[PDB]
Parts: sequence; C-alpha cells; structure tokens
Amino acid sequence: SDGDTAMKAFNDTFWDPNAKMFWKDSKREKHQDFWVEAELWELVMDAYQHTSDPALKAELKTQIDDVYDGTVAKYGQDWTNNPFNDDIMWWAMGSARAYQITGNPRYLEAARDHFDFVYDTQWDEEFANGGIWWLNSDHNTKNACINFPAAQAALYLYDITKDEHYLNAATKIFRWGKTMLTDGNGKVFDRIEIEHGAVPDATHYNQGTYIGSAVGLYKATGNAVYLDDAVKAAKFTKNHLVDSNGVLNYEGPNGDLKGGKTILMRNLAHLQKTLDETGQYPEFSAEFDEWLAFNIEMAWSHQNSDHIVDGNWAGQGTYESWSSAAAVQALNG
Ligand SMILES: CS[C@H]1O[C@H](CS[C@H]2O[C@H](CO)[C@@H](O)[C@H](O)[C@@H]2O)[C@@H](O)[C@H](O)[C@@H]1O
Repeated sequence: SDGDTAMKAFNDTFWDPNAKMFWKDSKREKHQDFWVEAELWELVMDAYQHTSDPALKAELKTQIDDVYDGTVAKYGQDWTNNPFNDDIMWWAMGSARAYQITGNPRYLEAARDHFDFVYDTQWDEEFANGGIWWLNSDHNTKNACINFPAAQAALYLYDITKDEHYLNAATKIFRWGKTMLTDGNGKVFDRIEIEHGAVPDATHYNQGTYIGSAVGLYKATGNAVYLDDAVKAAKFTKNHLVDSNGVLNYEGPNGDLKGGKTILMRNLAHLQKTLDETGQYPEFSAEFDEWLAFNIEMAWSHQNSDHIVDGNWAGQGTYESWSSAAAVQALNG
C-alpha cells in the first residue's frame, strides 16, 4: 500500500493532466525541467512495476504514454538539437524502459536513434583516453552524468535487441568510467575537465548510475567483478554521502542535485534485489537492507498531511517535484 499511496499523492500534487507534464513545484506555475521529467517518467514506470493494484496499474500505464506525449508536444520527438548529451541520454534510457513496458514502436526508435546519436558521434578516445562528452556543442568535459547513464541505456537496448553491439558499448563505456571517473573503491567523480583533470566531487545520482550499470553488467556478462564494483560504490554511499546518523544527505541548493536521491534509490534497489536473490555478500546485504529500510522510514516520518516528503530527509510551504520524488521512488523499489 505505501508505494501506491506515495505515487497517488505525488500525482495529485504534481501531475498536470492538461499539459501532460509534472509541475516543477506546488505553486503550479512552471513545468518540470526536461531532463528531470525523464526521471519522473521512470518513477511512473517504477510505480507501474511495483503496484499490485490493477486499477492504479492501468492508470500508471496510460501515464507512461501521456508523459511522453506532453514532452513531445513541448520539445519535439527529435531531441538531438538539445546541446546536453546527458539530457538526450536520460530520455533515451527512459524510452528503452517505456518500450519494454508498452511495446509501442515509437519508444524503441526513440531509444535507439538517440543512443546512437550520442554514442556514435560523442565518444572520443583522445581526451582522457575515452568517454562521452557532456555537450554536443562545446567539447570541454566528460561527465559521470552522461557516461554511466549511457552504459545503462546500452544495457537496456542489449536486453531488448540481443545485439552484442550494445553490450560491447556498455562494457567499453563502463571500463573507461571506472578507470577515469572513480577512485577504484567506489567513489564516483563528477567529471574530467579538459586542461584541468578530474573533479572528484561525488553525488547521489552518479553513485546511482554507476551502481546500476555495474549491476546490469554483472547480470549480462556473468563477471563477478562488476558486482564487486557495485558493492564498493554502495558502501561508499552509505558511509560517505550520509549525515552523522546515516541518513542520505541533502545536496541543495543546486536544483539538479536536490532530487538526486531519486536516481540513487532507483539503482540501490537493483543492487538490493541482486544481493538478496544471489546470496552474494550476505553480511553486507543484511547491513545494506537494514540501512535502506531505516532511510525510508526516516524520510516518510517527515511526510506532510498530503503524504508528500521534502527531499531534506533529516527535516520538515512549497514542495518541489524533484526533491519530493525520492521518497516516492524509495517505496516503489
Ligand atoms: C546540469 S549537469 C552539471 O551540473 C551538475 C551539478 S554541478 C554541482 O555539483 C558538482 C558535484 O558536486 C560540483 O562539482 C559543482 O561544483 C556543483 O556544485 C554536475 O553533477 C554535472 O556533472 C554537470 O556539471
């Protein structure tokens, strides 16, 4: 029931049925940013997968289509005019997932066409020995927020198509990212800037997409090193991106980072499932599961009377859809 209650409340508060987009906040004066809307799209999909209520499930399935339609009405179907490669990839990944749920051809075409644009034209071997550029306008930085999502998108496309091209892409992207965008022990760096080098600033959403791509690669390849990779990044997160009580911390005021627990929780659930199922890392798995449950209970204990939880999970007017999404995500894992 809790995942259902959380998603229903989130939609009540933030879904605009007229524009078929989420509102950016409860003042209902601006719709959500393009990239973030893909992440809310995935939240709808996660609720769809999680729920056991057939009425709600059908409504959510329709909503999957409506989110795409509202975005296409405002932004078009061809996102390759957007200078942000990450923006394109977040939508390509969401589209791959929407295809898996609905079977609608438009989503497979969207996923494959946009993934190909970014991977085939924005990968470069010269600077930093590999990696995808953040932007398709200026080529000054290669970032975790494009590279790990690209590996994830490739893994979904591999699953759908069985075309080894996509598994090879995921493997290549992830190898580069582990080598150049992490410390080797689970701390994921934000980016590498040309003429500077690595910027070793870790954040929830980049831990998350690293963990999700590692878990996906473990499953696709049968190579246990990838599971180990995921575990080390989860451990880092649990010990180093938390407050003194172990609650995942608040990354405001940056608007993009504020809601990043949403992406983190989505991907921590993949690891949780794989550890639970396989029985690997049983000691860590038990600790991890207890810590996840603790975080979820603390976050929800801060819900307001409308069952909305602000993204500072350590505390208490206007609520924002990105920051409020993480608590909903956490109950739909
Ligand atoms: C719009 S994507 C763009 O910005 C985000 C956040 S910039 C923010 O966080 C970083 C990580 O802690 C710091 O390095 C930076 O100084 C700011 O405080 C970033 O994650 C993306 O890689 C990209 O730069």
